[PDB]
Amino acid sequence: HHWGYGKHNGPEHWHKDFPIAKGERQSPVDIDTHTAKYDPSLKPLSVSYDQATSLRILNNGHAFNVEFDDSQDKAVLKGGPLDGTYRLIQFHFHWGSLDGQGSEHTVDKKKYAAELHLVHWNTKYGDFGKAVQQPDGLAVLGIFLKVGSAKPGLQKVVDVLDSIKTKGKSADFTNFDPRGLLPESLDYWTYPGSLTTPPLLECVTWIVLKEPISVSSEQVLKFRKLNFNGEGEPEELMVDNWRPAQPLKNRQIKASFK
Ligand SMILES: NS(=O)(=O)c1ccc(NC(=O)N2CC(=O)N3CCc4ccccc4[C@@H]3C2)cc1
Ligand SMILES: [Zn+2]
Repeated sequence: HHWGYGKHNGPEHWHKDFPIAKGERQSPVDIDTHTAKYDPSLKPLSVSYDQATSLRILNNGHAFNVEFDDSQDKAVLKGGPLDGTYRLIQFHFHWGSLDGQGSEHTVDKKKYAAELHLVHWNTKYGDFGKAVQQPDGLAVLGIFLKVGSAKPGLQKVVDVLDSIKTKGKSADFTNFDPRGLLPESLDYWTYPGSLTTPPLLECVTWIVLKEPISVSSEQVLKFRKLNFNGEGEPEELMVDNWRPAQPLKNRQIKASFK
């Protein structure tokens, strides 16, 4: 009886196995744009993905992950609110059953159709597993998706999804350039939070871009053909794999922009 996104094992149940679910710095949150304050001290944000080396794409039963070779300093996030260098390890998405829902963060209570999470770990902790035990261990770059024009740089991901339909399937996925998933502007909001899935560790500096990317209805419809189940098990479509907004508690959301 494992955690998931069903009626019986969804986000409102997670606190029984993961009591930190009711903690002081849980994610995602609603971003109240009028209450976020411009912080002129944030340093410029630096996304350096030219040398990123993708390895594989995996259906883990909760989302699909594009994983990167993080054995050297190639693809790094620095600057913004961050002290030091954070290395890209994987990206994944959260999405809805309908275009009106799917994002984890919300903006003035608006839900986007999906949200991209580019996950990075702080190199001062040596490995990912050590980093997630630290309050500044991870930096996750979050990018909203809206439905409209296709995102050409997403299509290579869309086209491999038929080969990883069910939980536990993986496929080779080399030479994918995650710069093709970024919007034009790097304006962002930032706050201290958590993983949005169990174990819900409070180790993340969240950096949420203000500008959504546009993807086509056909691209997101292909996300919604994935399965939560394993092969040979009753089919359950992988949709609504998002945690709703959590209490902000004693936190301030900072804006990089006026
Ligand atoms: N929704 S979110 O952005 O808040 C979020 C939620 C969970 C994770 N975890 C992650 O990307 N994992 C978990 C992990 O232990 N390893 C173990 C080490 C290892 C090694 C290679 C590739 C991936 C991994 C994964 C990475 C991160 C972010
Ligand atoms: Zn995520």
